[PDB]
Amino acid sequence: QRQLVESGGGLVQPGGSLRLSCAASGSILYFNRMGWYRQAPGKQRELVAAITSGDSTNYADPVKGRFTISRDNAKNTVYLQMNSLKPEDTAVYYCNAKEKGWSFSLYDYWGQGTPVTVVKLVIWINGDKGYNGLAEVGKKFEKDTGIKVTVEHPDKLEEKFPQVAATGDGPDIIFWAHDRFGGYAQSGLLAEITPDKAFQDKLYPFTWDAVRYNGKLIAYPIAVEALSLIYNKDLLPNPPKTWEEIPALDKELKAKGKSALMFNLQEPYFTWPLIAADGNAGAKAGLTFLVDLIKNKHMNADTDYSIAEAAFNKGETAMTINGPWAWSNIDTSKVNYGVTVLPTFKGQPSKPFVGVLSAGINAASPNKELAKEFLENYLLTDEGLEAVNKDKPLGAVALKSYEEELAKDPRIAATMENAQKGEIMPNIPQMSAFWYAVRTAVINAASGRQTVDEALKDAQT
Ligand SMILES: OC[C@H]1O[C@H](O[C@H]2[C@H](O)[C@@H](O)[C@@H](O)O[C@@H]2CO)[C@H](O)[C@@H](O)[C@@H]1O
Repeated sequence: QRQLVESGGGLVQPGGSLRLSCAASGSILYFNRMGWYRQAPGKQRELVAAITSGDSTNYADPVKGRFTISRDNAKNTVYLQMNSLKPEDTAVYYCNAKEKGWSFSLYDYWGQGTPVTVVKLVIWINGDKGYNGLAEVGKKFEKDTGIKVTVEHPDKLEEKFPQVAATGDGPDIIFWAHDRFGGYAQSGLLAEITPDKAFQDKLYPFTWDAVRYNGKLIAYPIAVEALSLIYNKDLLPNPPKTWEEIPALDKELKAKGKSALMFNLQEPYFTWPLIAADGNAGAKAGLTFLVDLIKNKHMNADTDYSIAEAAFNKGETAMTINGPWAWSNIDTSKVNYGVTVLPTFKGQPSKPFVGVLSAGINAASPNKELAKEFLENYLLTDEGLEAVNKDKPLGAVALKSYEEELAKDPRIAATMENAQKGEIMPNIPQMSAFWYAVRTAVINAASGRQTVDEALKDAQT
């Protein structure tokens, strides 16, 4: 009897190649047609290619241009060279031979089947974090397993993720502070995390609470973040302990062609500490001072992340407000910088919002157990968090083993000093609408459209 035996089925990266071969126990000269069919999980039989005894090859539109069907009558084998592979190609590939016997009737022959998996582990993390370091962890993952790990940093990913992941494929894992994850959890865009006790015990029990929505773990905690006052020790050795003495320092510094403080005023995360310093009366008091700085021409109206970072790094401003991640770019510049407590306002301290960088698995991903492996056994490790921290600092990492190395850093001490004066963000689904209401309120008052009293009116609604 005639029997078809397929081979060449394995895992590859999108763009890579695979050569399937289907050998028979008889002469291919007797077969009229030979061809390859594919069946993905829970789908119908799909013909990809075929070759007739008359040497004419036909293909399907998806594989056309990428796959070629070859035949070797010596080796009694038909071949499918698959090049420039994609995740859509993934399926169990089957070989097929049709034989017209001496009489009118024919004989269809089939084989065992060969599995072909085109897998890619794609990660979404903000461009202000250590993505090159996260890629080095990803490169160590592909060495030990064989799965490609591409790291992406698209703009507005906090609001691009729920639109793309809901409809399209999106990423396998999403990295963002824990506050945005309650909205993703309510919407049903995140798979429930089920980590073993041994792994759970490696991180601080307080970090696991931040990534918990309605008694379910929705992400893996990476590190604790908190804004701090970064200052040039050469332009300013004894920096301000209070916000109210900055205008005086700016008058002193503008005479020498320098600014006192430049920080991102567009994003409300950076203005919120001053706004929530006293408290309402505390928000009105806090925002009026911020408006007075711009009204007195001390701070520019459209001060964004790029022109504030560049200004501090160039040595044009004496101070700036930024997180752990920002230190690597200052180290690169020739600036003798210092990280310290945020200035006090009306005697009380500025209360920043404490974020917990967390990795959540996308609910609409087929690579859930592969991402768990990556997050647990490779990223959340002493070696994995080191590779990320040396690119761009993570902040006070959630990993228990790092406690001594974090306690040796003068800047992590200033970050924890500000984190204690601040408070952790509630993960609730309303955070998105809240953050939008504060973002608009600050921009309107900064530019000069709405009054400080009318800003809190529209924001409280
Ligand atoms: O600005 C509002 C924005 O603030 C926080 O985002 C931070 C993020 O947590 C940090 O890790 C860093 O990337 O900067 C972001 C601000 O530029 C909140 O997490 C986010 O919800 C909110 O939109």
